[PDB]
Amino acid sequence: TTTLAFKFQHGVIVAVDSRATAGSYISSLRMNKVIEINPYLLGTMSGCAADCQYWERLLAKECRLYYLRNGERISVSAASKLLSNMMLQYRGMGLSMGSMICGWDKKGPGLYYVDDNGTRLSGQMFSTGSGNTYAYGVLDSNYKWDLSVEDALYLGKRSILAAAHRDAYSGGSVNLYHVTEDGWIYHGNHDVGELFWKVKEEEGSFNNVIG
Amino acid sequence: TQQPIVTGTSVISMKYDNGVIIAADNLGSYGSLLRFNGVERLIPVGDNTVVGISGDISDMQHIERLLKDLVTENAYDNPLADAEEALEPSYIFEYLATVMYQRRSKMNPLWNAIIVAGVQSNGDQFLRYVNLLGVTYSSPTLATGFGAHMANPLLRKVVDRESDIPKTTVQVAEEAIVNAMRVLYYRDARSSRNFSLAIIDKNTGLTFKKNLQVENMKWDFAKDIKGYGTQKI
Amino acid sequence: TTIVGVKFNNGVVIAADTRSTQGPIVADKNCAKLHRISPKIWCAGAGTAADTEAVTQLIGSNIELHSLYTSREPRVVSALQMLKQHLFKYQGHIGAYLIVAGVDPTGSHLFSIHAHGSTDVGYYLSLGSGSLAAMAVLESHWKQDLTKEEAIKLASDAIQAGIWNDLGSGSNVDVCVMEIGKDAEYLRNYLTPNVREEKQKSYKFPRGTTAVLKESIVNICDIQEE
Amino acid sequence: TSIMAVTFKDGVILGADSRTTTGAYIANRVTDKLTRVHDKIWCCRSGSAADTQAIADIVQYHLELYTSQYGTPSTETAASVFKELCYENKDNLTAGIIVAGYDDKNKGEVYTIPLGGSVHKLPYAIAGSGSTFIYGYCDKNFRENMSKEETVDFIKHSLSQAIKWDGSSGGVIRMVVLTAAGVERLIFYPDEYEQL
Amino acid sequence: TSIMAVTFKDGVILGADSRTTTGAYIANRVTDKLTRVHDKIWCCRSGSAADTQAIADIVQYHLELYTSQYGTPSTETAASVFKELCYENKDNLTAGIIVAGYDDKNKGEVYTIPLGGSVHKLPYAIAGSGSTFIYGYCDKNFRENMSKEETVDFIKHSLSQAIKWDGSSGGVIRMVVLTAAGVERLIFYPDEYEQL
Amino acid sequence: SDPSSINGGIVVAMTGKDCVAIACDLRLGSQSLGVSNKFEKIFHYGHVFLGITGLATDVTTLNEMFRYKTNLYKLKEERAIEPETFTQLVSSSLYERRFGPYFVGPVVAGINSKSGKPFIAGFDLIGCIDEAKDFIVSGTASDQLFGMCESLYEPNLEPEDLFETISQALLNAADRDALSGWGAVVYIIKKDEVVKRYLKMRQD
Amino acid sequence: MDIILGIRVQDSVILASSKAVTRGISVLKDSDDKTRQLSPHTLMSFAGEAGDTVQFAEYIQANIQLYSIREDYELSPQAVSSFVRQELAKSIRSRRPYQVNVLIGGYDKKKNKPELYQIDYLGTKVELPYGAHGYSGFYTFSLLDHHYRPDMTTEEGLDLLKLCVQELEKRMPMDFKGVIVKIVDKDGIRQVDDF
Amino acid sequence: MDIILGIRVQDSVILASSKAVTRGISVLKDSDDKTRQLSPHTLMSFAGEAGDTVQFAEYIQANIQLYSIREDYELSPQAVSSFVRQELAKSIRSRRPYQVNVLIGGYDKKKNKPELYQIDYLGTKVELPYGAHGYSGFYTFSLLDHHYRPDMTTEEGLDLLKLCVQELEKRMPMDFKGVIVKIVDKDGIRQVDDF
Amino acid sequence: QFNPYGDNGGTILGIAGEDFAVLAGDTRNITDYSINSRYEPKVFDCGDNIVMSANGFAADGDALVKRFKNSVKWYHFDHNDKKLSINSAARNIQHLLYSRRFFPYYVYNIIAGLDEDGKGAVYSFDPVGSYQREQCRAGGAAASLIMPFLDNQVNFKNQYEPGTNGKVKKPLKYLSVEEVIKLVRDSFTSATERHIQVGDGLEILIVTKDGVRKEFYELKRD
Ligand SMILES: *[C@@]([C])([C][O])[C@](*)(=O)[C]([C]C1=[C][C]=[C][C]=[C]1)[N]C(=O)[C]([C]C1=[C][N]C2=C1[C]=[C][C]=[C]2)[N]C(=O)[C]([C])[N]C(=O)C1=C([C])C2=C([C]1)[C]=[C][C]=[C]2
Ligand SMILES: [Mg+2]
Ligand SMILES: [Mg+2]
Ligand SMILES: [Mg+2]
Ligand SMILES: [Mg+2]
Repeated sequence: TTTLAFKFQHGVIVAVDSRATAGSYISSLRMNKVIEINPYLLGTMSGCAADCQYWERLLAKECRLYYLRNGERISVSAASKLLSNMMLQYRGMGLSMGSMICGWDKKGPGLYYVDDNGTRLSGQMFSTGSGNTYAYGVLDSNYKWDLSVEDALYLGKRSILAAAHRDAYSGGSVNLYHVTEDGWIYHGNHDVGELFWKVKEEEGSFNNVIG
Repeated sequence: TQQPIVTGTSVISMKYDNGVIIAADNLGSYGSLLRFNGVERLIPVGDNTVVGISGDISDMQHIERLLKDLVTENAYDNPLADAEEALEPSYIFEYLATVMYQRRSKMNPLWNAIIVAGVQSNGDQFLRYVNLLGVTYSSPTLATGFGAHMANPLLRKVVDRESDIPKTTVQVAEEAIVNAMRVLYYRDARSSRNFSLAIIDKNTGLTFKKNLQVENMKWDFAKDIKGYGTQKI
Repeated sequence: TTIVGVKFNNGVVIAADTRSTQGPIVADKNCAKLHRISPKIWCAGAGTAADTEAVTQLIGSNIELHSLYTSREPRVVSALQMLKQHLFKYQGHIGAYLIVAGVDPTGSHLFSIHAHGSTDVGYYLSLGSGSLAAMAVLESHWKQDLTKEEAIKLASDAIQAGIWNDLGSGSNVDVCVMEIGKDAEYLRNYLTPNVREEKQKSYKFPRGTTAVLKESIVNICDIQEE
Repeated sequence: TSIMAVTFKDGVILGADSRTTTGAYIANRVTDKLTRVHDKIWCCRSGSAADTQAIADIVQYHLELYTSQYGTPSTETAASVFKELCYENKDNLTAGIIVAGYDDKNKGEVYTIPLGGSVHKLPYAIAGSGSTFIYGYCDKNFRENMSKEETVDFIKHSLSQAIKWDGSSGGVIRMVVLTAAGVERLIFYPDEYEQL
Repeated sequence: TSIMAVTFKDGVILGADSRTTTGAYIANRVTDKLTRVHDKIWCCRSGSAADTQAIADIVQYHLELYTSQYGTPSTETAASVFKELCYENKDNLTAGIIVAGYDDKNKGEVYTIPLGGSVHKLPYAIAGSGSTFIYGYCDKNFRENMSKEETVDFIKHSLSQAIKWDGSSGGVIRMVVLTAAGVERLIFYPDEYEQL
Repeated sequence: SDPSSINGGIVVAMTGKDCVAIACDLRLGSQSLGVSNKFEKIFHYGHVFLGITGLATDVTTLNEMFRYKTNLYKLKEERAIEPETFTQLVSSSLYERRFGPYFVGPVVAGINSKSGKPFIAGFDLIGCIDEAKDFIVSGTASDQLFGMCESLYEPNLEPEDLFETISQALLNAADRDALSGWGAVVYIIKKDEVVKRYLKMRQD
Repeated sequence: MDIILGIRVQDSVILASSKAVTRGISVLKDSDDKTRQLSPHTLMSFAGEAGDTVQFAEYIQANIQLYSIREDYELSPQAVSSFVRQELAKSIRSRRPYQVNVLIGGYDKKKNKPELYQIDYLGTKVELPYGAHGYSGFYTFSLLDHHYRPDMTTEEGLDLLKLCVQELEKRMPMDFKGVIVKIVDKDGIRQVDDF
Repeated sequence: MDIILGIRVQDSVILASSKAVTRGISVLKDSDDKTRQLSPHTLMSFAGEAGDTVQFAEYIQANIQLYSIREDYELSPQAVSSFVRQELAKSIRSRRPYQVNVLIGGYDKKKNKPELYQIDYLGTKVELPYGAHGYSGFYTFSLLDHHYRPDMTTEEGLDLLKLCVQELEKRMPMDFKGVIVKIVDKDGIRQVDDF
Repeated sequence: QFNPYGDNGGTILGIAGEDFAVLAGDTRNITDYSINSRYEPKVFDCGDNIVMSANGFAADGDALVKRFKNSVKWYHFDHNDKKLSINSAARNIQHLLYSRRFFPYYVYNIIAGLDEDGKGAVYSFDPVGSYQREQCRAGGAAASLIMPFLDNQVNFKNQYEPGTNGKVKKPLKYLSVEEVIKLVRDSFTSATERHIQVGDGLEILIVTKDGVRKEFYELKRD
C-alpha cells in the first residue's frame, strides 16, 4: 500500500490506493483503505488488513459512545489517542497497523498518525505504506497551505499515482476524500490504468514511459 | 505437545451393500522394536459401531475408556438405552471428533488416527475418519497411515464411487480387505501377520473376528534372486 | 511420478505415467518418462527430471561407444554398473531414481537403481510417488511365468493405480516391451483415460479486442545482396 | 537388517534376512545380502546399501586382480582390503561388514568390520539392527566345532528371533555354506522359521 | 538397567540388577531397584531415578489409603494408579515401570508400563537398557506355569546376559518372590551368575 | 532473496496454424522497486526465438552466450540453427552448470525452415525440456499464465486470432502479479514473416 | 557507500555522489569523491561495500586506459558498460564477489549523444534517462518521473538534481554530507564546484 | 528516539532534544518535542523504543500531577527522580520492560539550586552537571569536560550546547533534524524558539 | 514438534449476478499427495438464504461454518426470528475470525447470497478477518489460476471494442445464471488440468429469491 493525508487552508485531503497483496500475488484490485468513522472523522489503513479493519471499526464504536455520553463529537486528538492505547494493550503481540486519523473539530482540521507501536504524532502531512517515499517526493515539492480544493485533490491523487507506478505493492485505484467543517466528502474511485495515461498526456510527465 | 511412543499402524475399512467392514493388526510397536504382539485396536461400542484406532497406544487406551464411560453415561436415566436412545455411530464419531479438535486447539493432541465404522438406526452405512488435527472426512473406503497409500488403491478398485456400494457383497468386500492386509504385511515394516476384522451388517449385526492370520503368501520367487546386479551365484 | 517394471516368460516390460509437476502445478500433461539407453535397453526415471534424462543420455552415449569398441550388443549389467558408479560418485546430489530393463545376449534383465548408487534385482519393481499404489497392485496380481499380454496388463494396471490414487501421477500410460529375439516395441500413450471434456464455451476473442501501441516487422533474414 | 557368520567343523556359514527398508516402507522384501567377493570368500552387508555395494564391488575387483598375480587370496587378506576401504573413508561411509571364507589350510574364518573400520577375528559374528535382540541367545547357544546341520539350526533359530523383534529385519532367511565340498546356497521361508 | 518380572505356578518373581550410572561413572553398584508399594505388590523401576522414586512413593501413599478404606487392592488397581500418574504427566516424566503382585484370587500378575503411560498385562515382562539384548533369549526360554526354581534360573540366566552386554547394567542380581507363603528376597553375586 | 523472483517478469509462447507466438512483459525491478519498463526478455538467433525469465543478469548473460554459440554454429554448418537443435543446445548449456545454475526459465519458439512445423519448448533452470504442443509459460506469474492459457487456448488458431489469445493470457496474468507488467511485447511468427507488437496496458 | 544519482539530459550526463565515508559510529570524511574517469568522455560513479568499491573502479579504469593506449581510440560508453557488466557477472559467482554498484555516464562522440548506464553488483545492466542505486531511487524517482524531459538543458538538469538532493536531505534518516556533482558532455568531464 | 542532552549551569538546567521521528526508511516528523513538564519547575526529556517513551513519560506526568493536587505542594527534583528511578527499576524485571532513558532537569525552590538527573531504562540514576543518553555522550563529553564550569551563565550554557550540537552534526552519520532547547530555572520552564 | 495446522487443498469460487449469486467448490479432500475423499462437501447452506465455504485447513473450516450456523440460530432466538442479512452475516463472521487473531482459523472464507435490495452479493474473508463485498472471487489452491480468467471474462479487463484500437472499452453487460455457470465449469475444468489438488467433482450452490439450488458436475479423477 500507499496512503497519504495532509492539512491545508480548506481542510484535509485524504488519498489512498486500493491494492492488496499476498506475497507477489495481487489478492485484491480494489480494497477500501479508508474508514468512515463518522461524518467528520476518517481513518486510513496500512499493514495487516484485518488489524486495520477490526481496530478502527472498534474505534468507531468507542467514538460513537463518546457522543452519546457527552452529547458532543469526539476530538481528532482524543480519537487518535484511544486507538494508540488499544495498540499499547497488544504491545509486542504482533499487530501490524499504520493509520492516519483525519477530521475536523473545534480546533479546526486535525491529522494524527498512529501505528502498532503506539506512536501517535500530530502533523500537517503524513504518508504510510510501502510506497510512502514516492508520494512524499511529490507532496514535499508541490505542497502549500494556500492550495485550492481543486489543486489539493489533484496533488493527493497525483502523489498516489507516483507511488502506484513505481511501487509494485501499490496500485489498482485511487480513493479520494476531502474533509471540511461540514464533514467529509468522497471524491470518487479513480482507476490507475486510465489515470496514468490521462496524466501522462495532460501533464507531460512520465516521459520515459511509452504510450 | 508430545511424541508418540508405543504405536499402532494402519486401520483399513470399506462400505458394502448392507454394511461396513473394518480391520487392523494386533501389533504395538516401540519404534523399530515389535514390542507388543497382542494388542486389540478395534474397539466395539454396543452392537452397531466399531472404532478402529491407529497411532499412540496410551492415547488409544484413554479413548477406549472414554467410550466405555460414554456407554455407561448414556444408560443413565434412559429406559430406551438398548433401543431408540442407544448410541449411534454418528453420535460416537462426533463426540470423538469434538475431543480431538479441542485437544489440538490446546496444543496437547491425542496422537491418533481414528475410523468410526457402523450402521445407523435407519440401516444407513456410517464410515468416517478423524485424526489428531481434528480433520474429518468420509469416503466409501477409508484407511490410516500406510493403508491410505496401499490399501485404498486396492479397495477403490472394488468401490470406486458411491454407486458401486449396492453392487458390492460382503464376501467380495471381506476378500478385498483381507488381500489388503496381506499387501500391508509384505510392505509395511511396522506391521504384523496377526490381525482382527469386524463386520457390522444391518441384517446380521456385529461380527467380530479375532486371531486372523495373513495366508497364501508368495515367497518362492525369492530363491531365484541373486546379488544386486552382476552376481550369478 | 509412477513407474513399474515387470518380468515375463520371454522378456521384460516397463511402464510409466505422463505427468510432470512443479510442486502442485502440472507443467506437462504428456511427459515422456521412458528413456532409451540402447535400442533394447530402456529405463524409466523418477525424482529430478533433468538428472534422469542427463544421466540416461550420458550412459547411453558411453554404452554406444562401448558397443562399437567391442563389436557386441550392449548389456544391461553394463548400463547398471556405469549408472551406479556415476551416481555413487555424486553421493545422491544427482536425484535420479531409475528402473532399468532390457534384453541382451545374456537374457532379459530388470533392475532398480537409487540416487545414492544402490541397485536391486527383481521380477517386479515400482518407483516414484505412486510406487506404493502400484506395488499394491503388483503384490496382489503378480505371479511366476507370466505371458507378454498378462505382464503388459499388470504393468498398465499398476500405473493406473498411481494415476488415480497419487496426486503426483496422472494423465496417460506409456509402455515399452522388450522381448528376447525381437525388436523392442515402444508403445507411447498405450492408454488415454484422461481426455479433457469439451469446454462449455469458446473464448476466441473478436479481432481488435487487445489494445496496441506500436507495430513493426522483425528482420529475421540475413543481410541482403545489392 | 539381521546378518551373521558362524564357523563350524567343516567350514563356515553366512546367514541373513532379506528385508530392505526406506523408513517403514519395505523397498525390497527378497534382498540378497550375502555377496560374493571371491569363489569361497563371501560377505554380509549392513548399513548404507550404496556404500556397502560400492565397497564390495571394489573389493571383488582387488581380489580378482590379486588372484591373477599371486593366486588365491586368504580370508584375512580379503578382510584387510575391506578394512582399508572402511577405515580410510570412515568419514564418508556407513558400512558394517562381516567377512567369511574358507581355505583348506586355515579352514573357516570370520572377520567382522564395524563402523570405525576396525577388524575383529571371531568364531562367529552378528551384525545389523536386529543383532541386538539375539546377543544373549547366540552367546548361550553357540559352540565350537558344530556340525553343518547344528550350525544351520543355530543360524535359523537366531535370525528367527531377530526378525521376530526387529521391524527392519524380515522376509526369507538366506544362507551360504562354505566348505571344501563347494558352495551351497540355502533358503528358509517364513512358514518354516516363524513356528520355531 | 536390566529389570524383569515373571509369573509362574505359585505366583510371581521380580528381578533386577544393581547398577546406577551417571554417564560412564557407576554412582551406585548395589542399588535396590525392587521397590515395595504394598505388602505383596512390588515394582521394578527404569528411567529417571528421581521420577520413578517420586511416583512409587505417591503410589505407595494411594494404596495405603486405599487399604484403610476398601481393603487389600488388586495388582490391576496398583498398575492403574501407576498408569494414571505416568500417562497424565508424560511430558515431564521419564519412567518405565513393571508392576508385579500376588492375590489369592488372581494369583501372580505382571503389568508393564512403558514411557507413554500405556498398560500391558503379560505373562512376563522385561525392561531397561539391558532388556534389548535378551528379547530373543527370554522369548525362547520362557514357559508358563514354571516352578519356583525354574523361574529363578530363568531370571538369573536372562539378567546374566543383559549384564554381560549392557554396560549400564551390572553388580548383583536382586530378586523378590511373591507367593501365598509370603515374601522372599534373593540375591546372587557376580561369581555365581558370570560363569553361567 | 529468491533469485527467480528478484527482478520479476513473464514469458509465454503458443502454437497456432502454421505459426507460433511468443510474448513477454517489459518490467525489470529490484523487488518492490520498478527500475525499467523497456527490459525485453525475447531474443532471436536467425529465425529461432528465445524468451528468458528470472534473474536479469543471467538473462542478459545467456542471450550473449547463445548469440556466441549460434554464430559459430552458422559459420561451421553454413546454415541457420533450427528450433529443435537449439532446444537441445539450451538444455545442454544449462545442465553443464548443474551445481551452480543460471536462475532462469527459458522458452524456445520457432518454425522449422524445412518441415514448416511450428515448435515451442520450455525448460527448468537446470535444463529439463518441456516440449508442449499447446503452450509454454515462465516467470513470476506462471500459475496465473497456466490458468489463462489452459482456459483461453484452442488449437489451430490463425495468426491474427492467436495474437488476441496470447495477448489476453499475458495481460490478465500480469495484472494479478505485482512483479510483472510495465508494458508487453508480442511476436507473431510465420515461416517467412515476423510481426512484433507492443501492447497497451496499465502501468502499476 | 550510500547515495549515487545520475541523469541524462539533451547534451550531457550528470552524476551526483555523496561525500560521506563512515567507519563505526564516526564519519571519517565529508569530501570523498566516489568516482573515476575511465576515459576522457566516460565517467563511472560507484557505491557498495568498503574497500571493494575503489579496488573495482580502479581495476576497470586500468583496463579501459590500457585499451585506449593499445588502439589509440576511445571505447564507446556502450562498449565500456558491457565490459563492466561482464566483470560483475563474472564476479557474482566467484568465491568472494565484489559488492559494488555503479553508474556509467558517458558522451558518445560518434553518435553525438549522452548515455547513462545503471549496473548493480549482480551484473544487471539497464540504459536509463535517470537512475540511482540502493534506497536513493525510492525518494527521488517520483520527482524525476514528474519533472524529467529529454530536451532539458544542463542547467535544468542541475535544478532538478538539486530538488532530488533536497528531498533526500528531508526524508532520509542518513546524513550523507551533500554531493559532488560532475557533468559529462562533448567537451569532456568537469566538476561543479558550487552545489 | 536518539539524542537528548542536558547541562546544569549556575542558576538553571538546560535540556536539548532532537526533533526527528523515523518510521522505516522515512522521517515522518522533524519537529517532535521529546519532553514532558512533570511540575512547574521540573522537566523530563526522554529517548528509547517507539511508543514506550511517550506512554512512560505521560504516566510519570500523571502521577506527579496527582501528587501536586493531593498535597498542594511541588515535589523536589530529587524526590521526582527517585520516583522515576523506582518505576524503571520495577519495570526492568517485568514481563515486558519499558525501554526508556530519561533526563530530569529541575530547579529546587527550597535549596535555590538547579539539578540534573540522568536515568537509564535499567533504573540507573546519577546526578550530574551535564549528561546524555545513547551515543550522544561519545561525541559531546570531551567538549563538556573541557569547557564546563559550575558558575556558567545560562547564555554561556547555550553557547557550549551549540558547540555540542555542531560536533554531533559533523561526526554523527545520523540526521536528527536539530534540537528543541528548553530552560528550567526559578521562574519555571521556557522554550528557546530560535536555535 | 506438533504442527496444529494442515492443508486439505480444494478450491472455491463465488460470483455475484444481478439478481442471483453462485458459490462453487470442488469436492476433493487431500493431504500431501494422497486423496482422502473424492466427495467431501465444502459449500454449505447456512440458512437465511446464505451459503458459505471455508477453504484451507478443513478442521478449522468445519469449526467456523459450525459456529456461524450456530450464530444464525441464536440471532433468531435473540431478535424475534429476524432474517440475518448478508451484510450482517459478513460482519459477524469478521468477529468470529478475529476472536482467534493469535491462533487463526487457517481458512479463506467466502459467503454468497442476496443483499436487502435483492441484488446478488459475495463477501470474501482472509484468515484473520479482513473482509469486503466483491463481484467475483476465487479462493484456495488454484485461486491464482482462476482469478485472472474471471477478470478477463466477467469484468472484461484488457478487452476493448474492435475498430477503436484501445480507445473504447468493452461495455460491462450483465451475465445470466446460465452464462455464469459456464464460466464456473470452465474455470474448474482448467484448474483441474493444471492443479493436482483440484479434481474429482464440482458442486455449485445457486442462490435466488426462490431459495438455494444445487448442481453437481464430474471432474477428472487423476
Ligand atoms: C499494501 C498493499 C501492501 O502492504 C498495503 O499495505 C495493504 C493495506 C491494506 C489495508 C486494508 C485493506 C487492504 C489492504 N496491505 C495489504 O494488502 C496486506 C500486506 C500484508 C500482507 N501480509 C502482511 C501484510 C502486512 C503486514 C503484515 C503482514 N496484505 C494482507 O493483509 C493480506 C494478508 N491480505 C490479503 O491478501 C487479503 C485480503 C486483505 C483479503 C483477501 C486477501 C481476500 C479477501 C478480502 C481481503
Ligand atoms: Mg555390565
Ligand atoms: Mg505498482
Ligand atoms: Mg544512566
Ligand atoms: Mg493422480
